[PDB]
Amino acid sequence: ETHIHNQGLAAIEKCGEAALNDPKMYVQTVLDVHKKYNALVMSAFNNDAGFVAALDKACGRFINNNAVTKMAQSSSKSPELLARYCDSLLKKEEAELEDTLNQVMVVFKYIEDKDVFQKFYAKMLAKRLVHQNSASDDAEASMISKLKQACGFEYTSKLQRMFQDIGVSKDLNEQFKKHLTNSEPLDLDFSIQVLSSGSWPFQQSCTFALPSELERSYQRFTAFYASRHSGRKLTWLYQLSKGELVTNCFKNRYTLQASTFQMAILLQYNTEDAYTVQQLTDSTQIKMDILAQVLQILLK
Amino acid sequence: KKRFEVKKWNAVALWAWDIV
Repeated sequence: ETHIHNQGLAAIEKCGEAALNDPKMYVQTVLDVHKKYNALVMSAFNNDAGFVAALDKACGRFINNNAVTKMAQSSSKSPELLARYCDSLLKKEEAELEDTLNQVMVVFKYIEDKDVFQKFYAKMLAKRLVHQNSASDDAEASMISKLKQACGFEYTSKLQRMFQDIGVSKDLNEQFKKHLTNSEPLDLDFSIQVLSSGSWPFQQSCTFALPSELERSYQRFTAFYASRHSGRKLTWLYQLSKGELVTNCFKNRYTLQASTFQMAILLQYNTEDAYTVQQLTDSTQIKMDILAQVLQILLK
Repeated sequence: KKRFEVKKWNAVALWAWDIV
């Protein structure tokens, strides 16, 4: 146990500093040490109970406190990275991914800060499921099932409930499409994701005023919703809205992904071309930090 | 030239009970 603990620590030190911002090879170092000494225990030591126990204790010792954990001065840097690794696996065949997630599980069984990892993974799963960038949902369901078997019952039910929420929203969209199929379709297509507030970790943002270009449509849909279901109200989050743009002016056709903020800024250019920060700030009351981040994203 | 049109609008909303 002492030798294998020092060996895992030595491997992590040999990595040292490039593992703060790259979770893949940190988790892979941990897994390489674990697999080497697990094979050694199974073959040479006849799969004895005490020797596997020593393996488990040393592995759990060097996972939770190592070079990057000390450097960040937070043991929660160990599950966080693991969570990020999961995200890296589930962005946008099946057997390889399933084996990789089982390896993620054999790492995760040694995590003592399970709530930190679970909160990180819940927020990342929410960010994934909201708009786009999700792999085959078979993998996500299998991940939720593995968390079911490993952890308790309530948190995985929370995750399954937000999955059921996205499914219910998809079913409502299908119902709306069916309703429009046997009627007169509108001039434009509207898509919404109706999500439970309790299950999703989102927070209310700054107040925003709807422009006059969509007020009539919004009022009409609100009246229709009240007629169909007067007992439910929609808390609109304009910060998380999306948008696709096609530039039909060049020889080649491009696709641009941008939010409503981008289109509002572009629509503001119909009158002037050069904009002063002070004028827009006084007119719209926008904090310096958020617009600075927006400009940095624009430049990057 | 420099003309933009709206075709799709993907929004997000949360539902909660109106009793309280």
